[PDB]
Amino acid sequence: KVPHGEVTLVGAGRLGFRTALNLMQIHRGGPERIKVIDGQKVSADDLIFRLMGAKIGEYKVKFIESLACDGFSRTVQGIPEYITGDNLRLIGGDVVCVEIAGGDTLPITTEIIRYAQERGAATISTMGVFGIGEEDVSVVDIDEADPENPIAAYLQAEGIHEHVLVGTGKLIRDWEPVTPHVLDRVSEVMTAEILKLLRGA
Amino acid sequence: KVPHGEVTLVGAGRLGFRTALNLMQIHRGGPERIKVIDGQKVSADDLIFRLMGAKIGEYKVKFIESLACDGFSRTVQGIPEYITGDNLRLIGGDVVCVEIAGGDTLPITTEIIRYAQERGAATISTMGVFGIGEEDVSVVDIDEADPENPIAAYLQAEGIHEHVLVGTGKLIRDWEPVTPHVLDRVSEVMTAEILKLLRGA
Amino acid sequence: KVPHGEVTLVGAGRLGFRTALNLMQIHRGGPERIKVIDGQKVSADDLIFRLMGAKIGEYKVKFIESLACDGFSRTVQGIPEYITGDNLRLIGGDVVCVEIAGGDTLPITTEIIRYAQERGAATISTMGVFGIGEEDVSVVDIDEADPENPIAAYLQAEGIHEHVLVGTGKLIRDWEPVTPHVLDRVSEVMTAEILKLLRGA
Ligand SMILES: Nc1ncnc2c1ncn2[C@@H]1O[C@H](COP(=O)(O)OP(=O)(O)O)[C@@H](O)[C@H]1O
Repeated sequence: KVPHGEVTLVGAGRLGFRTALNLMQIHRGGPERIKVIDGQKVSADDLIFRLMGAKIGEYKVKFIESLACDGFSRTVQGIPEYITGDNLRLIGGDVVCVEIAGGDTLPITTEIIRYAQERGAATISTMGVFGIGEEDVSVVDIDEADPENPIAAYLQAEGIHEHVLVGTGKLIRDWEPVTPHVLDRVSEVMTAEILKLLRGA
Repeated sequence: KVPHGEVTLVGAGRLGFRTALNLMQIHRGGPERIKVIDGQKVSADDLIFRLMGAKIGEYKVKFIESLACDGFSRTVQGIPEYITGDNLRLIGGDVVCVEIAGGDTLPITTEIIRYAQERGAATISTMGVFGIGEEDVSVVDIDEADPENPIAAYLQAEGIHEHVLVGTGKLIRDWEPVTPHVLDRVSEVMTAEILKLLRGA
Repeated sequence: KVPHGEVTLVGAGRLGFRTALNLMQIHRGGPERIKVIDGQKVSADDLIFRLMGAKIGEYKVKFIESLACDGFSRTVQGIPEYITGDNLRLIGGDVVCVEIAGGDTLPITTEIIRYAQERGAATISTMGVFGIGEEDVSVVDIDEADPENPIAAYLQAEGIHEHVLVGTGKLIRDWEPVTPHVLDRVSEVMTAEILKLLRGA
């Protein structure tokens, strides 16, 4: 009942930072190592980062890493890089969780899922995270996901299997914006499903 | 999916500060301008402000405005005044949200609602925020409210219509105090309701 | 509608610090005095403490007490000791809540309940706080608790009555770790239960 295994978080924006902070606080278990990959820096509009003391201009994943000082008994590594089909070498570990909103990320998300699964990682990603507050956050394997959701339809057409999707099913093309309470709820459910997948071994 | 519209928050105490922080974190939507109006300063008992970096003696609205630096892509204006009949003219914009407490607040709430409706704003306020933690938070138009609630009964007797009320329906006369978990639930629901009224405009 | 009564929190680790912070934030009621008793210092791994500005090496109860400065409307008495049979007289107040961190806590929890009851205090403790996110948190009197849970069975074997238990039912021996969202939910429910037991104080 000690930390075991490695989780890679691809995306450390408003959702991925929340999931990083949830995973870093797990005790009596959880991952022994967390890798967080994103090449973006803290901007004025990253209020959740700034309220925790991040400075404008800092890489988001360096701010995160800094919360794990010398005596921390799990390792947290911030990798300040944007993932393209050619730096997939940074993808490995036991669970790979991709958290970037929108449809502009789906080709890379699909490349990361394939690369991770062929190295034996379990994979998880989102199916829409928009919403004003009380929207149901649901969890589904890709083969049971609703084909009317364009993210599930695309991953199905790309032949993805054995892949967990989490979210509200509301997308950038729906009316709702992105709100902090919905991202807290998605991050809490993401964290639970990551732990279930880390139990796998 | 960009910020649009103006919301005025009257009251920036334990509840209104949480609503302001929720709206300031909305992406891909939410208001373009937030005006927060309260005369009071941070005191030692305002622990939620102190835990987020506020200094005792700072006006509550100046602390909130200070989170919106020059690069922030919405405008947040802190007005360090209590609303009275003399400066009702500070109330403007598309949605006015009243979250005040302390002494006799129903008469000025009624005045703010009458004036904001004259100016064409949509209006929302609270119908009791007391509770020890798991009390249901409900949302009603005033003329559909549960007639046992004494805030709705007062505003109905003052001829208020077309007004949204959110709360637990526990009030100062009930035995329960004000707890932080109930305030977070109230502020999440108020935020979602504000977004619905901003759309409607 | 002012603070009244005394709550003693035995344990100020990841769960007891959240319960202290909830009780410290209550407005228009709650306890007038909170006695927090723990002998432990903040370590690198106490991220929730460090994120709120605690320094490594500080006593957890003294960091907590430092939030209740001279202007604060309640007193917090941070007692930097562990409870043993030799210093049970430190337990006092109207409500005593045991949330002791580290495991192996049931013999001393039984002693604390017997002595608190002699003093006329109401008592509450946990029945398992492990969980990955959405586990039901339940509240039960010890004579109605399920004796298949080993904590309930032990305390029933030690002849404990008139004592509330709160938790998820998942223990150190189940697979699930301790996650921050489950500790938030357990502390929110414990805070509500403490305020019900405080009624009349
Ligand atoms: N007429 C008014 N105009 C603006 N703000 C007001 C007025 N009357 C009260 N308030 C503000 O309402 C806020 C209530 O905050 P608080 O006491 O923390 O209670 P709550 O937890 O209900 O929000 C205070 O900051 C107070 O200054």
